[PDB]
Amino acid sequence: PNIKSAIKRVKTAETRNSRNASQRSAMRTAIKKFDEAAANNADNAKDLYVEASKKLDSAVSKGLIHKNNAARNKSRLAAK
Amino acid sequence: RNQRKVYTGRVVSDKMDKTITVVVETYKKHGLYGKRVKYSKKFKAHDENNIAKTGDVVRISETRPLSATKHFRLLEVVEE
Amino acid sequence: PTINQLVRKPRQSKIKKSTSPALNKGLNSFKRELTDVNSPQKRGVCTRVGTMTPKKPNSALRKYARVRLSNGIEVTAYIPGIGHNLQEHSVVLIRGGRVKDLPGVRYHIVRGALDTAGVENRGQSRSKYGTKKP
Amino acid sequence: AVKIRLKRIGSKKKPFYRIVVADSRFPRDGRSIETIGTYNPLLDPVEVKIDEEATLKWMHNGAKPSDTVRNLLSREGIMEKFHNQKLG
RNA sequence: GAGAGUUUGAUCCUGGCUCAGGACGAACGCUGGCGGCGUGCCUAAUACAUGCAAGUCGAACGAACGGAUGUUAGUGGCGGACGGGUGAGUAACACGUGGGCAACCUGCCUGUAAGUUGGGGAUAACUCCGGGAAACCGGGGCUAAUACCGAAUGAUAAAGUGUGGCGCAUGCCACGCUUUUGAAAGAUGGUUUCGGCUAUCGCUUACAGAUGGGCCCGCGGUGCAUUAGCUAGUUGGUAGGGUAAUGGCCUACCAAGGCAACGAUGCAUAGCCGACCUGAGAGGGUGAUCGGCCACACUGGGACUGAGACACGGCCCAGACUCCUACGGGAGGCAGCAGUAGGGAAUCUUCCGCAAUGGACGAAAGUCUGACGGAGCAACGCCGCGUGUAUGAAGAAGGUUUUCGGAUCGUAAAGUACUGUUGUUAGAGAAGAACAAGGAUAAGAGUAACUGCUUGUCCCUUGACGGUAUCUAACCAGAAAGCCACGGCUAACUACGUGCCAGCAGCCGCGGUAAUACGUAGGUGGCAAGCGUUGUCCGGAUUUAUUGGGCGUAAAGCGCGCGCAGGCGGUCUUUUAAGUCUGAUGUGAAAGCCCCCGGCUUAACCGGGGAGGGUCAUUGGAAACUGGAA
Ligand SMILES: [K+]
Ligand SMILES: [Mg+2]
Ligand SMILES: [Mg+2]
Ligand SMILES: [Mg+2]
Ligand SMILES: [Mg+2]
Ligand SMILES: [Mg+2]
Ligand SMILES: [Mg+2]
Ligand SMILES: [Mg+2]
Ligand SMILES: [Mg+2]
Repeated sequence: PNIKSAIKRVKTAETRNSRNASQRSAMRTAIKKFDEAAANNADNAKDLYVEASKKLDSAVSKGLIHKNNAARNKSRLAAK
Repeated sequence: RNQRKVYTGRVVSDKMDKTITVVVETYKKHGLYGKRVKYSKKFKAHDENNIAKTGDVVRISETRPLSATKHFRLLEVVEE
Repeated sequence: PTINQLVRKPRQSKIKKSTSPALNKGLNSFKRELTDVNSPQKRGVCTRVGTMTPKKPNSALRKYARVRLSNGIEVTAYIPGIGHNLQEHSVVLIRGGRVKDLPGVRYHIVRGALDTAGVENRGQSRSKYGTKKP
Repeated sequence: AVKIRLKRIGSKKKPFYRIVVADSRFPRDGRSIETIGTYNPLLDPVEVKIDEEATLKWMHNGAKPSDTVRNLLSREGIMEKFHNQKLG
């Protein structure tokens, strides 16, 4: 850039990207653990639902996801 | 409640799955030379059970979008 | 006609022709494509200069110049007034106006705008023919 | 934000002002939500016209004034009024 | 609702061509005094020399500077998505108007209800090392938070549910039980006793609202058929995932639909509207300036960040183009304001200030703002004012002309009297300014009370324009008029010179030795700080005729039929309400046209108020006519 503040927001945005990407990937590995375990119809899936819902609502509170998305994902998972 | 749009017309085809197409046929005034013109306009009606048939008089009403084209719904079958 | 006829086809007016087609066309070297723009006057470069025999009833010699305008169109322009400064490769400014005596001329040269030096010795209508006040 | 402010109108070296409801974002003389009064600083008593019931309403909805619009309201007795309606 | 000229020997019709009006973002020619209001790259969305256009917070944080205030380069927060530009693309839910979302979001603003509990780990800055001219890059070590990450307690978030009241199928609203999740932070300030308490600015959860957006829909607005077929996730369905949210949005499987002569598809063109110009009106053309919406920021694509972007002055990558280099390697996008080149018939100052209005940040002081206020230039336009006023003759000098007597320029001049709008000189010198902050205090809600908060009244305060407008005096007619035409159309005629030559001309047409038509002089007419020409738009043009034309001979009846589609359809009864007609409600923004008031020395201009405008929509009525039905 060429303005004093643009470079600042590039820094800030790369930082936030790293953070929120990590958090999303963790959320989605959780959700995939759940859906694979639920496809296999195992014992662990009822705790994995909870892990996924924890990470969904935590992501909501962190801002990286919207609450209707979190709600919908809890609904669809609960439907398994 | 606020109220939705309702129309009446005639059925032209049945090939589609759980739906029909309702053709509305109104006279209206040509903008410049004043004559009445047969204006026609077909819509896709949401037929929950493949009830109606070709040659059927029918009433429809609008709703949320249901396909690429549909925005309406079957309300009554006024006259076979 | 019937009203149904008039609805099946509405009316269609006449296609107007301009007195001055070449003033109503611009050019851009980039696209190399003419661009319709209404213009009052254009400047050009005199290809040729000469005299004409006009129509019946008349017989006097009429001064013209074949010009290449800014937009590339080649045009015959009457040189009104007594005497002129112009010759080959002379730059000229051009307004519209039809010489009724002369077949192939449709435009005039504005006298006094550019290398078209004003008329000599004129005292009346000086704003035409482009003489200053003395 | 939603703000109550002045819309500049009139001509050069002779301003006039409409008292307007608008977003912070919109332009100075751009669009508005509702205009509810007028203002003129030229005259020995500055000439204000305000509806005051819609104005109380926009304040209850949270449309805040500017500085000069606030003090026009206060010299019209509307900010006391609005405080009086905030008392309950 | 005005017409005139032009075809003929003449006439009537037909038919074209031109003209008399109005308007321009105008240009050009001649000329040129001023004031007010406005407008000013329409062309090359061509390229950019330079400068300034987005910063702010020290009451978030740590370091450094400093003789406690203050300053900073950094981390962090908010804003950068507004404001500003242009109209490239775009023939479509892009725009207008009117609805729908039971299918959707929304930081900052307001209010209501709860809560800011305890801990952890790093990371810049910094210091070193190496690189590199230097910036700036890496690697190691140290460090703070309103930066980050955990937990407990809390969901009107999910899941299991049951009751009440309901809608428009999908469904909605309210209530309650069970289970599972989801939060935070401090800073300043006072007081107290030291524990505490506590105002404000912040933070977190939920609810409402307002504001801002999103999706869908009816209808409406462009030419071409010397463009008739188009489509293949294309159309529907069952499952699934995805978005803030519905949906082929996407995926898999099934069927083979769907659109289209009511003009699909394709080509070229164009931002759309309010509105502007014209017109008796219907309509015609335009989409400058002003406002709204849309789209796009060298071209293309893509995401991150964030409430909000797929971002004018952000990122990445590809492409074009350019600049600096120490030649190792770096940087950039004026359609931001000025400005430069180029193009073009053509369009502004590389100006002042944030005093005002408005926005960003901040507790605020304040800072930032080429938004905006203003000033500059251009007779580009609209309005206004002048460039003297009076008096003054059978009538000067001079010019033109002379029927040589006169006639005219002409009361014009001269001469006399007078004035100072303007000019100049010297003096005075408003509005616009509100405030904010701060200092006082009077009342409140809330406090253990203080601090603080809200409100009332005073004080104080800061002007770029600008010593600009405005006003007073003094002096001077003194320094301030030009352009076009004069055969008809159409206002206004003579003389000379020329001799179908030179030249004129919007149409008809002038000029070949006696030219009101050419050139010049005088005089006249029309206008006047402008006049004229050119270019474009409407009208006149009933010359695309819905209003409002026609086809024997003038242009115009397919050479004639058979006939799909469409258009149109005998008489009567019942039925409806598709069209029609009608009452109510809602809206059609402001500005602009129109009417009524007011203010600028009037005017232009500006303000206030009203009215109008829709083949607008919903709801409720009539059945005469068209249409549907028996
Ligand atoms: K599709
Ligand atoms: Mg275009
Ligand atoms: Mg007419
Ligand atoms: Mg940006
Ligand atoms: Mg830029
Ligand atoms: Mg520029
Ligand atoms: Mg003669
Ligand atoms: Mg004939
Ligand atoms: Mg209006």
